Amino acid sequence: AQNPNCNIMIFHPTKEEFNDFDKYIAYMESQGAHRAGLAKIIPPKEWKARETYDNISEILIATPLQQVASGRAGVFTQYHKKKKAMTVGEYRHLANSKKYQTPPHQNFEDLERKYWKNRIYNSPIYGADISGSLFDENTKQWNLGHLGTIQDLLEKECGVVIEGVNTPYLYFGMWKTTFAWHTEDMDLYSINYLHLGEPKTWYVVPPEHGQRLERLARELFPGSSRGCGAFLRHKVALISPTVLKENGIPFNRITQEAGEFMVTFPYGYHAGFNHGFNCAEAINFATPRWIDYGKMASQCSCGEARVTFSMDAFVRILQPERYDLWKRGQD
Ligand SMILES: O=C(O)CNC(=O)C(=O)O
Ligand SMILES: [Mg+2]
Ligand code: NI
Ligand SMILES: [Zn+2]
Repeated sequence: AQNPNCNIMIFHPTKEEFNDFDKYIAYMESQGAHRAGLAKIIPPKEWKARETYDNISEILIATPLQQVASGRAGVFTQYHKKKKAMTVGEYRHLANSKKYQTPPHQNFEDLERKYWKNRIYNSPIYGADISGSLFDENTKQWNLGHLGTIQDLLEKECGVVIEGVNTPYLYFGMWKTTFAWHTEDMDLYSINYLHLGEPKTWYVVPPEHGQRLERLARELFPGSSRGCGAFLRHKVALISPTVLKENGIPFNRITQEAGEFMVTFPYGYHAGFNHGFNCAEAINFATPRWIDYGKMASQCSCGEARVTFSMDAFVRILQPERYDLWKRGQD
């Protein structure tokens, strides 16, 4: 069995290997990359996402989100308070302001220590989940707006034609902006490209050990767990690496820098934070190996999770027994 310790693997494809996206995902899995839940892919030196980032300031962040924490430094939830619209140029200036800027630090490890010590005492503002793309239309390799769609994959594997669409999302971050512990919708893969700016630190639990994280979360968030049998679908809970280690939960960590891709694998729980002003692009995708994870994905039916239109068909076809309850939680 390849990668039996479930280490995060880093790949350096050549320009020739960068042509066929599906083939390269299958290659990484042949080497055991999925066992970690997360892999890094460093593009060949010949590749670029677009020519420059000099002309992005007029993108609108319609609903910036202030991420307010509750709890203790290593075990907390966050809620998202909506703020007034602002442009990317306005948001960048805000991120660089004395109130929000990255503090002085020695290295990524010192910054990680400061994040976990101090995150709860501040409320950073995140431009998340903005439909759009920063890949040039002429970028033919690993262009996250030109991937094969999940509806086409389901149709190819299972023969059923379904409605829905699959488009990318932009994320504008600042110091301490935080992504809570989650797997993807329907336990899909994700791919994330860090277009510019400061790094993103990731934490990940191997898919084969995801239920260990779920059991700890039920212990640590006991009211939330009574409210919903899949409350991590709400994407609000944080647990630090120190708490994970104290409770014996297997995990790994890695820092993504600008110009790098990350892939999350089906049922790979992940969480993390941004180091300073940055912009990432991400999208969900599927492969044939995903189908069995999709069929077994947990679902929130309490009303909190609310998701896109396009997830309807996935539940309806893959999980018909669960469909009626889940759809009620969507309405
Ligand atoms: O970058 C973020 O805030 C969160 N991204 C992801 O969870 C992802 O790409 O799967
Ligand atoms: Mg612009
Ligand atoms: Ni994710
Ligand atoms: Zn729920």
